[PDB]
Amino acid sequence: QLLHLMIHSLYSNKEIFLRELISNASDAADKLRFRALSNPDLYEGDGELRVRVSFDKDKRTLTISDNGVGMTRDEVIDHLGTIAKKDSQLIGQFGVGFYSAFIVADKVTVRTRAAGEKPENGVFWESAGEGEYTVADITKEDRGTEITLHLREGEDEFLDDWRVRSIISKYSDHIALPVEIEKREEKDGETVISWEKINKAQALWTRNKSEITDEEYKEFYKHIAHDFNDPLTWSHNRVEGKQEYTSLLYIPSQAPWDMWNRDHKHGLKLYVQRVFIMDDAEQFMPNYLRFVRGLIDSSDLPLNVSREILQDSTVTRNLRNALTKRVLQMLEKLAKDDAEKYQTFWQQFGLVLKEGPAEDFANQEAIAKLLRFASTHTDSSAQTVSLEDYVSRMKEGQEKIYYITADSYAAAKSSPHLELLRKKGIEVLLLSDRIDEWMMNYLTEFDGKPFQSVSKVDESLEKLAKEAEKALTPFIDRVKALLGERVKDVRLTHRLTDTPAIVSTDAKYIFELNPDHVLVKRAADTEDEAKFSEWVELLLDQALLAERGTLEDPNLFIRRMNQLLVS
Amino acid sequence: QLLHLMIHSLYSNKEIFLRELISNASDAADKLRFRALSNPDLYEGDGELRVRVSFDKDKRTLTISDNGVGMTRDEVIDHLGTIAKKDSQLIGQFGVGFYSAFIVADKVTVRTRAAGEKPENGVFWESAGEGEYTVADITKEDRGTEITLHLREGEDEFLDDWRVRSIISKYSDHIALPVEIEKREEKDGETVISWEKINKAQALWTRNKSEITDEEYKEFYKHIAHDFNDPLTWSHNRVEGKQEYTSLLYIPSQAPWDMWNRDHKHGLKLYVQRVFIMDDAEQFMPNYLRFVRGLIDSSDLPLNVSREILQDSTVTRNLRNALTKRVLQMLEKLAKDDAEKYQTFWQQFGLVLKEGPAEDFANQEAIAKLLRFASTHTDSSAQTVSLEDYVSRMKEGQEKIYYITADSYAAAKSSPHLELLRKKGIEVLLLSDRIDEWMMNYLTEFDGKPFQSVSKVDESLEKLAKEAEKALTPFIDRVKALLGERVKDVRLTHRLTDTPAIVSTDAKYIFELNPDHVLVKRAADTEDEAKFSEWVELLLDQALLAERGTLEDPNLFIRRMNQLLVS
Repeated sequence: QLLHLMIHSLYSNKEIFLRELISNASDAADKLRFRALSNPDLYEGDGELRVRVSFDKDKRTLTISDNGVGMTRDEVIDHLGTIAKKDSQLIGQFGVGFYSAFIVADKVTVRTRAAGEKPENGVFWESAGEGEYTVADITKEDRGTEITLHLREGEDEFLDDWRVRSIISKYSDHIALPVEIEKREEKDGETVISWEKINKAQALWTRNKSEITDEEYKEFYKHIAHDFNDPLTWSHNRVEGKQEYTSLLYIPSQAPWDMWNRDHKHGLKLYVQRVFIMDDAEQFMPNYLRFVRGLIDSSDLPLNVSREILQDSTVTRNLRNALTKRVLQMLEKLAKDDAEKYQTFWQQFGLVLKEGPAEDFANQEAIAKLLRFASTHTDSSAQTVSLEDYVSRMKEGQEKIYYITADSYAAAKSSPHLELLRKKGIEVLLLSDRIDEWMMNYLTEFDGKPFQSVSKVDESLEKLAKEAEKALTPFIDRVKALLGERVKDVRLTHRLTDTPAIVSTDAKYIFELNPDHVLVKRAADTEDEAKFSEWVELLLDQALLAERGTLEDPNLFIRRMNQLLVS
Repeated sequence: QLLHLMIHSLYSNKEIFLRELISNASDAADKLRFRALSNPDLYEGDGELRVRVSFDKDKRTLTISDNGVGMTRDEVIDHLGTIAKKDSQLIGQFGVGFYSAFIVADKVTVRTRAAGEKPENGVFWESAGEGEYTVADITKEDRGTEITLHLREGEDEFLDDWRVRSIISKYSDHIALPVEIEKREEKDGETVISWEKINKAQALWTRNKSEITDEEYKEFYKHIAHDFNDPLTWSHNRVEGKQEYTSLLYIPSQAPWDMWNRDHKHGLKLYVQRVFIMDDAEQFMPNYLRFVRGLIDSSDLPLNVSREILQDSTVTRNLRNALTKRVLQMLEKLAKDDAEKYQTFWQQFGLVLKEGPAEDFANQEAIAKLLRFASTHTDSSAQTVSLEDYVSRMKEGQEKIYYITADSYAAAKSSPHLELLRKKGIEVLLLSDRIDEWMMNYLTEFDGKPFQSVSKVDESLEKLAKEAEKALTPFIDRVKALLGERVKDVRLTHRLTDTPAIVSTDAKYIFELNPDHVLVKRAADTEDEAKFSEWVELLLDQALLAERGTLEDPNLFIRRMNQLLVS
């Protein structure tokens, strides 16, 4: 996680630390304001919660001091000293700030006092970034945390009133916490201090969709999803009545590490009356949409809600399905708006969506519409085509959608099953993904047209000369005598293709041959019993290798083929 | 077990029941005489233990009455009534008798009284063979068992004094228990009863090897091994001194059902001073000889011996290794005497012997000598050849014995590895058995000549023109450019054979080619880059299929080959 944190902790853009810290400042406020309810005293009278930035020209320090929830010693040791010489859940929001901060500064100093704790139990922390941190019990009367930055020789860039104020607003905007800054005017005798907020300060989601710029939207995704790839696109939707909730969903441009662990990240940030209640709550998404990220501010749920109350009760189930559609909404929408970006989304989340048709039955059609496959239309492994792109191609009588389920692209693309339809002028869905085979067990019918796998048949190829069939009946008898009962039967089918023969099965195998193939004719010219049996044995062993990719005596097949070549 | 019990319970030969019953009579005596020691009273004064046969002309019944150990009710119910409407361990000795008896008789009546039990707790048993048996508490003063046979209409054959006496001795001979029979002479007033034994009565193994006929030896194997295939051959050996023990081992002609279970049968019958002590004790064989069957009469072991004392102590370990050699002795011997019968033994026990070289290190050479493989000498899957038969073929400089380890005959026989030596004029051991691969890890060296698998190389083929090698170095470069790094290297070896190319590995793969093959020349004539790559790709994919029997994209390989054929 941190490596591709570092690449842009560079950015070359440096000033990043400030943002990331303000992020921390906010989340701090939240966790505080949350913990408030269960012990209304922790505010200690000081209820105007905020964050004040300051700086000293002579000692050359920048100084971010919030009055959130602060830290217990153990927390300072468990976090800051897990950064010196769960844990990635601290590196989550906090890591970026740390390392980034040490880009601009050469000594960093923390000075906390966790909300509620006695002012003697405050804490102190310092390091020159090296393999060494220094932590000590100290006193700090106020509540919260104070971070101070010994600036590195030659970064006076950050002592410039205008530069800082700028760098502030360039993030302060999308942030719910009042971000003040040091206004000191020195008159002779009265060196007067006051603090001015550069921030509108208002939960961005509680604001109205018109005034919220794309910037505020993107950067807000950063701050809530601990990612700094820009998001793909979002959904800011309010609701009044019984269910009065606001909700704001995003869709990431790039999928996280632990998407393919059974260890989470997922969930949405659940507020109740503009008050944080928990991060990464995962009731409000179906598991086939887990990649959804964002928050939801309900005015209906209990003020003492738990993950138990959520998971069990019913207002959740409703809230879920609603948000679900909201998301499918967002995707269909993005699908038609910026197909460039959706192609991105698909390459980044398809495999998870594909879980959907089995899970959320209700919206099954809508989900299908979102899928994006690859097909014989173009010989690229790229998964561009859609179910409409397919129906839009269909020919008369083509009442089913034809697909194949392999283990990889080249495989499916090589399969003989294809050439029947590739010749007759049809389109074939190439499902060269792991899950696909399971998917189809639920992806039964779309747009009135059912799905039917080439790897079998019924009344699909039942419709899709007879004298060659006649002479084929003497040939058939010759074969049935040649083998007998290693094969359940012998048939002559017109899976035209360029492959001679093929085994099949019902709902040992059934041997099938193609009257129109050169090898079939050059094996029909055979009277010599040696080559007769040799050819036929080759063909059977072949169709086996084609349907199982393994042979009893491989070296034998190899020997036979190599013989008929040189001769 | 019973089905191939029935086939010869037929025999057509009928009279079999009598034998099988007398068998029962003996074993009965034994278990009794054994139980005697731990409670010397059970003899009830009656110490002349025996078995008396009688018969009634008018009621038409034959009547075998032994004074062994009898049966508790529960035993009569658990055994005889497991035969009506462990358990195969009762069907072991007893089943044959039962069913056979009901061949000659139409009602059978048992009448027991288990040794020690009160005469009121005797038991009674009867049936017309059908799905119905009848058992009742009864009184019988004497100890032991009495079996009575209501003879079937038209089998008066068995009421004939001479017929019976004959049928008696035709088994009584090899049996250790005195087999008496009813001598009644009717004088007017004195209808006098006495009993005359038709049996020498003496533990056949305690007798001397000269007087014991082959009959007595074979039939005795029957009686101890509950089998009535004739044995293959045996070993009757006595020992005096510290270890004074007699021992008599056999080797079955046919291997039992449960040879290939992890549920036993094996073990030898351990006597201590001519007194049975336990059947199927398996300390006195190594597990690679478990198919050994027979008994051993020690005069040294404790009179209160357990399987614990046996397995743990040391006199066993000695006794074992001794008997072990005795068995290898017996086999070498049979190997040279009747190669017809040994071929039988091998077909019937080889796979178990083959466990040996890993287990019994001491006799490892001797064991090897016994093995019997199959080799290119003749294209039959039959495993006739031996390690001497091989050395007796060897050519100058051939310092190693060459073998191949496959999954089946045709496989190993098809392998390309062979043709190098098949051409250069050598012999190849075909090990197409499961265990072989494990065996060789211990079967390192024999008769000074080591073993070396064709499936690898060292200084074996290091010894077993250079201008073709030169031009091959331009060709090699062309190939190394064609592929690059899907193969660790490209080489040209002279594994002459008729196979073009082959991958190898050390102690991805290494690609190797045969300058002398037609396909190699017809691929050296190639300038067209399309076929150039097409040929080479084919060759690589081939050698893969040859060394793994599976391909990434099989249908592709198939397509390529089929193309080059028709074109």
